[PDB]
Amino acid sequence: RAFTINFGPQHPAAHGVLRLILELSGEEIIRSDPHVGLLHRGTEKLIEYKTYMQALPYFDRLDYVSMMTNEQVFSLAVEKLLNVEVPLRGKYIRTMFGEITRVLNHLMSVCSHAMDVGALTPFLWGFEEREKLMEFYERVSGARLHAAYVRPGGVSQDLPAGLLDDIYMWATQFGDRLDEIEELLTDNRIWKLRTVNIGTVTAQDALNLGLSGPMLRGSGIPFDIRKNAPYDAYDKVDFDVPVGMNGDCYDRYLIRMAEFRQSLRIIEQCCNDMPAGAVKVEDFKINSPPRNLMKEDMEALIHHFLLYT
Amino acid sequence: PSWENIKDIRLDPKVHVDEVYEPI
Amino acid sequence: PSVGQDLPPVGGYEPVQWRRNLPARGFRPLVYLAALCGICGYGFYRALGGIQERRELKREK
Amino acid sequence: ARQGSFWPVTFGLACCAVEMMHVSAPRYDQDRLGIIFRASPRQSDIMIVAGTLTNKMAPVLRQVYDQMPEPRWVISMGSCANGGGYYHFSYSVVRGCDRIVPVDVYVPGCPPTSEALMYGVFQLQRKMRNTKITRMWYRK
Amino acid sequence: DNTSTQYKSIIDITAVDYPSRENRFEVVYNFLSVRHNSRIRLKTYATEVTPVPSIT
Amino acid sequence: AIIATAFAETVKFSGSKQELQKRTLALYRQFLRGAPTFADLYEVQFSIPTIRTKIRQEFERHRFVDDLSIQNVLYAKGHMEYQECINFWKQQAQFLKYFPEEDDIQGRHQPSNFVDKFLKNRA
Amino acid sequence: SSSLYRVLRNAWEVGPRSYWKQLNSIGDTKSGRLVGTDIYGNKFYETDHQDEIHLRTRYVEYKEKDYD
Amino acid sequence: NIYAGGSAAAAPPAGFRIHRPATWEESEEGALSKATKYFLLAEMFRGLYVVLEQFFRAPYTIYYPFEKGPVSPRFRGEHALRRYPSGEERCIACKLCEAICPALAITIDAEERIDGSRRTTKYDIDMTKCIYCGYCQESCPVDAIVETPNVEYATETREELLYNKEKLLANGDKWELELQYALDADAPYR
Amino acid sequence: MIINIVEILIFLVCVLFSVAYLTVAERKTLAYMQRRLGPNFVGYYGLLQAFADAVKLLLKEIVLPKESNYIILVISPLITLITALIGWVVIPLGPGITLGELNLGILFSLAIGSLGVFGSLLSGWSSNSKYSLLGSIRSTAQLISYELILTSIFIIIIMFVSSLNITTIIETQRVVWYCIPLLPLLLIFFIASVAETARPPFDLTESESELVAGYFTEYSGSPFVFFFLAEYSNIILISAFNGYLLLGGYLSFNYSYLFNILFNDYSYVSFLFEGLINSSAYAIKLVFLMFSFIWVRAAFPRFTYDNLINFCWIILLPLLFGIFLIIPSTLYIFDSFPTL
Amino acid sequence: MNTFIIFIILIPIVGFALLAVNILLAVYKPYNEKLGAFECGLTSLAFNAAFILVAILFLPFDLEISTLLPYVMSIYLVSNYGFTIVLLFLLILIIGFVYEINTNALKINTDSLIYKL
Amino acid sequence: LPGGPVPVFKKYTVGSKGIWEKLRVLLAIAPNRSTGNPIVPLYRVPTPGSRPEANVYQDP
Ligand SMILES: CCCCCCCCCCCCCCCCCC(=O)OC[C@H](COP(=O)(O)OCCN)OC(=O)CCCCCCCCCCCCCCCCC
Ligand SMILES: CCCCCCCCCCCC(=O)OC[C@H](COP(=O)(O)OCC[N+](C)(C)C)OC(=O)CCCCCCCCCCC
Ligand code: SF4
Ligand code: SF4
Ligand code: SF4
Repeated sequence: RAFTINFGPQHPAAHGVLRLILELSGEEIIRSDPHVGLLHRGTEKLIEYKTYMQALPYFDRLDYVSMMTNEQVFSLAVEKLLNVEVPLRGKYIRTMFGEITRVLNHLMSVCSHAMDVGALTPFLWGFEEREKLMEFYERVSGARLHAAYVRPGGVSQDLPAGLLDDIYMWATQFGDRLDEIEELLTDNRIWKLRTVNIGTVTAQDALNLGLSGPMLRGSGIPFDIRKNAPYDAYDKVDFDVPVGMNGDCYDRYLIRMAEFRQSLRIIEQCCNDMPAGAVKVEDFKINSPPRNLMKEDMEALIHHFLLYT
Repeated sequence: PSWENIKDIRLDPKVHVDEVYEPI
Repeated sequence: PSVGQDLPPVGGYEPVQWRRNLPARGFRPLVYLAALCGICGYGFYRALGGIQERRELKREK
Repeated sequence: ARQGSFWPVTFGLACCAVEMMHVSAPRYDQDRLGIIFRASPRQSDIMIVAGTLTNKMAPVLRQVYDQMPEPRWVISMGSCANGGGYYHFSYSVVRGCDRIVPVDVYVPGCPPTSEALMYGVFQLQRKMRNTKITRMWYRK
Repeated sequence: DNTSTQYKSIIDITAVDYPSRENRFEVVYNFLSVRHNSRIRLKTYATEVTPVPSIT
Repeated sequence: AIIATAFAETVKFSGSKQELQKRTLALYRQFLRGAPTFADLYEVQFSIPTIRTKIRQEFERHRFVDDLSIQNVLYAKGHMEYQECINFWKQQAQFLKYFPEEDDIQGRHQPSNFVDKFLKNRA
Repeated sequence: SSSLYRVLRNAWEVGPRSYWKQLNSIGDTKSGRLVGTDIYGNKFYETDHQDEIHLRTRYVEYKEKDYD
Repeated sequence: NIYAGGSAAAAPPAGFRIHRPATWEESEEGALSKATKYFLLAEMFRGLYVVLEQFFRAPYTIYYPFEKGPVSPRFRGEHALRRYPSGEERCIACKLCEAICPALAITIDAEERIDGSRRTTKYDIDMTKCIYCGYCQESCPVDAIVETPNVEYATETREELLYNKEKLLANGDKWELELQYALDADAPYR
Repeated sequence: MIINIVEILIFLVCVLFSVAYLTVAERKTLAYMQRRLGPNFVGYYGLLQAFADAVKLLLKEIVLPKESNYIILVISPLITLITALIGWVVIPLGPGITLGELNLGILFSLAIGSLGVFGSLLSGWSSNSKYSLLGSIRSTAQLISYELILTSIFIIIIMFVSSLNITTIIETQRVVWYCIPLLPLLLIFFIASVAETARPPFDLTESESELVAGYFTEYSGSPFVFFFLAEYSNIILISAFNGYLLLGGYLSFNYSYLFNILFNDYSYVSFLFEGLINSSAYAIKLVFLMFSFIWVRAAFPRFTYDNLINFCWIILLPLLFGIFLIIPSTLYIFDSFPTL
Repeated sequence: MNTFIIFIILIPIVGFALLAVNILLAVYKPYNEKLGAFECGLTSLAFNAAFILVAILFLPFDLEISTLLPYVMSIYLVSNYGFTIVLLFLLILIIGFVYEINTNALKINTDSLIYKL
Repeated sequence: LPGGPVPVFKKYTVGSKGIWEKLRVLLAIAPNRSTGNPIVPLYRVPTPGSRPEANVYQDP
């Protein structure tokens, strides 16, 4: 006879919306039935009532710690349909900010994970780095979280004048900030007690279940869309892909921790190779014209009017 | 050999292009 | 053209550190074990000396 | 005492919960003011509704509100909780948490910056500071 | 299962409502083959009363 | 693997009406049996006979549906509902949706002929 | 800088009355040059003490007790 | 050469097979050293020391509301309606802001002013629907609606968050100087 | 009678306020280890924070759930607090300087400690919230298991002294602190005092992430105050046990030379100065221990139930029985059985 | 009436006084929804042997440890005689501890894939 | 090996000076690790609202 407990919704590990109905025979989980939809909003129904430009912010708020990668997936879909090309500088900016976004997301995931197991301090240390990067978000887009910066055709605005230096200055010390978290976590035997051989997933079942990302690379399969289907400027930059072998919580932790380093490498490369030119596609039938044209030129004013109406 | 004399990046010579060439 | 755009320095930035930097520190484990044995031995020496003298004080009392 | 020991129940639902965590991050340190987020509603004064409230979640929210001992306050954080926000015309979204629980302070934003949330906290404390407790009894 | 295809990963399954067709919904399957670095899409159709065979 | 949950029945469209009516009557019996469990779970004010009356009305509503596929769909949805109720997935709020009549009188004026409907602009 | 010496030096630089005012409003002890004044009456200060971290080099002293 | 159901890229990389795990007897460290680390918790003391080192570093906190975090010209806070230096409103009821707003926050009505100008007679923003996206500000062809850097306007009831024309103009009048700062800083990038 | 009253009020006030300020000290220390500030706003430098929390909780409504035994739910925190505070009656701040100078002081400490599992054992039955029940059973198991380790270290120390008077145990340590010959025993007492107190990393009993809150999920107002107070008072008290068993209690250094320089005869000045020296030594040892509790809380992730039970019953307890064998053997070898 | 007994009496009085202050000052408004038990916000038993076994084996081991109190209080008087006796006692108990360890008392798909061609 | 350790004086972070520097180097787990605090005269200065490049920017 199974004993049924409602894990979540009001539970810090549950993240507030995970009603996880478990059935226990003593200590051991026999069946698990996650219930979702406490955060079903009808994003997909609402997008059909929105222009593409208007529908872009729906994606910021899907994975609300990886905003710019969401904007990037939607932008790539719409540009592929539109048969247009993002300028080089725009591609490089989208790569830099995709990796700043990856760093932010991994800080949130790793530190929230360690807080769930009980390690409360990396939460705060990594949250200061999160603050530093959200300064860069706010400087390029005007919002800390929901930037709406990456748009079909490129990015909404060019970088402010003093941003590359500040990113580089932060990059000179992020390495140490990582080493300190690793000092607390990588070799701690309690951490390895909580993570080694927990949640083991085989390669074949990983493929069968539809898992991707670290959840798949932890099981030994070297698959990475950035290397396999080179999108944006992921072919102009040099980085490695970490692959686990045991497919347990510890391998995935190691993978994430090394993806931190690879992201730092990519950010530095884009800081060194940022080219000049436009940031959005230069056809005013897709992206709006600069305001100095919109206020002097008839064609530009018409295109601006139509694009925003 | 210390942070009080770390070199000011902000005054380094930046790269400058005159015209950007992006083929159609 | 491109005037006033944020651009990297002509020579580029100095390379940042990104590989793992967790240098090993500490004496060898056997040195720590030897120190522990020394401290424990000296402590036992003093403790047993004190116990014996306390016994002689008990004799006097 | 009520302002100095400001204990919320965390009830975090979506993207607003991230700015709610950044309030506790080192840079703003809600703890320096006396704010401890406590998981049980039994040990909490304040509920912060930080996120889109769905129709599936409305009974649970009202249940957690009911299980807070008095005196209790509620702060509505974010556009989604204020007025249904960017999903105001969805078929499964409550158009504002004040349909479900009484609310004392509305913090606008999507998401409200951490400074805006702290300002909303200061407003709630200002409301506490002007509350008559024994003076009200004397008026009876 | 074929050696030349090997589409081991299911990516997503969805429906698209076409009210003009006699069969409203068209069910879409996306597959991914990590072996070959290739993707494929498979479509079927269904109605509000005729079911589709589950691939679970 | 991901295993089914309590009271889960795999989806099967009956090829013949009679084999469907067998399942339909089984489902009705399950609902009648579960009525007291529903009354305990959802803290209802009303009585078990009223639960059973409501169930009978629900099953009655589709008593003359002919086309087999529609019957299959209705049966599948009825079973999904039963599984929803019996596993306490549902809350009291959604459960009482089924029971609009046992709430009190909503007001003095529920119009029935054309003049009262017309006075309220509902004619 | 969290050091006690910083607090003692700022308190000496600022004077006892201003130290008590700061301890009763801000809770820290800050010493910086006055920059300007609002229409509302608050006063704004900037500091160049090297022991002050980024984002703490400007601050305000509200005019009223019920500051906002 | 010729592949059958495979390719050079699908062939395993050089060294994909992992080396066999080592047994206990093929270990470099003596049992006594391993036991020293085991019983004296070496890495736990290293972790404790790294934690203790932070205790003597400068903290990151700032003392809000006496200090403030960084704010940029592009920041998106509360809304305000601007005027021309002559004091005539800038909004000409073109309603592009109404058309682009992804949350349908904006409600506008218009008609010929008594002096013949095209102006608004009602301009509302529901600040509880707004997602603070700044499209309304990119859209307006006369810079009339803008988003101030102000975030401190929390209210005690919802009816104060339904801005009408009078409130939004008052905000513009009140924040014009800061709006000019942000405009002078960012206008070349729009 | 009057003197007795004044002594008890002085001691009680010092203990209660030390517990109150330990909470603030914990928040501040964790804060600075996390690069933040912690309470610095309620009272000057956040010195009134604990009293703010107190007053608030005393003004909070008491909720008695429907299926609960309200008497048990209200009295269980009360008894755990009483025993936690009664434990202080035997702690000396100087030779003979204590409220209770019992020849069975050690036995009193152990007994009142063994009365400490009843709050955990009873609250789960009283709350009836399921989370509380799981937490309560697991806690009762963990606490008794580690109480075994603590009692065993007590016995090992008494092997050196042959007395159950706490002051005598402290006095025997003028020759050397017992944490020098028995450093490994001191490590185990810390690891076990952490576990017996239910602190991180061994916070499985009331861990928010595995179980929301813990056994206290249902405790609001003064009952929550009691559990809180009992927990921090027990932290300080078990640091006290550590202090006088292993760190030499109120012994710091031989100040005979200094006193002979300063004074020329006995006086209330010299008695007060000696009292301050002894009490300062004992309080600095207490402070280092409390800091270490906070430090360990900052540094490590939690254990699982299986992990800590395995620890206590397979790694610690065998070592302690081995020491049971090896301490009297060393006494016998060197003819140093201690006299009464 | 020494300090000991007065302190012992005083502590429960302080506890009761704090409780009475709470009862006197706090509001008290129970209602059905508030009285519900809290389980993550919404309304809603076999155990393992090691749970039983930790508790049950606590009692013998506690008795073993507390049986050494007379020894450590009389070590000198019993000399090298009692010494040997208590070694034998300890070893006999250590045997039971070994039994417990080796039986693993407190502790709580690898087939190959073969095709018939 | 590129990406290896770089010394602490090439990192834009405050750090220590005087006798405290020597104390830090003696007592640090890894002496080349920075403290995380950005250098106030260098970092995010001039402020974004007072960049000189704003008055020269032209659409690219
Ligand atoms: C070489 C000859 C030695 C002769 C004997 C030595 C005499 C006694 C030595 C004194 C210390 C003994 C007590 C600690 C022993 C540690 C044993 C251990 O590591 O426990 C391991 C346990 C899991 O067990 P296991 O399966 O064996 O681990 C392999 C996993 N694949 O998993 C665990 O339990 C993890 C370890 C628990 C650590 C608890 C930490 C909580 C408190 C931290 C204490 C640190 C000190 C804090 C003080 C502040 C610093 C000043
Ligand atoms: C299994 C343990 C074997 C250890 C063998 C070591 C022998 C070394 C020779 C030094 C003895 C000596 O010379 O010092 C003698 C000391 C001090 O006595 P004393 O007052 O100075 O003698 C004067 C004679 N009167 C009193 C009759 C006048 O006596 C001791 O008890 C100290 C012994 C050293 C400590 C050994 C403990 C080992 C760790 C035990 C952990 C379980
Ligand atoms: S108001 Fe905006 S930021 Fe907050 S939860 Fe809703 S969508 Fe996310
Ligand atoms: S910020 Fe966005 S939602 Fe708000 S008014 Fe402007 S366009 Fe509409
Ligand atoms: S877009 Fe600008 S000018 Fe047009 S109606 Fe809106 S505010 Fe007025």
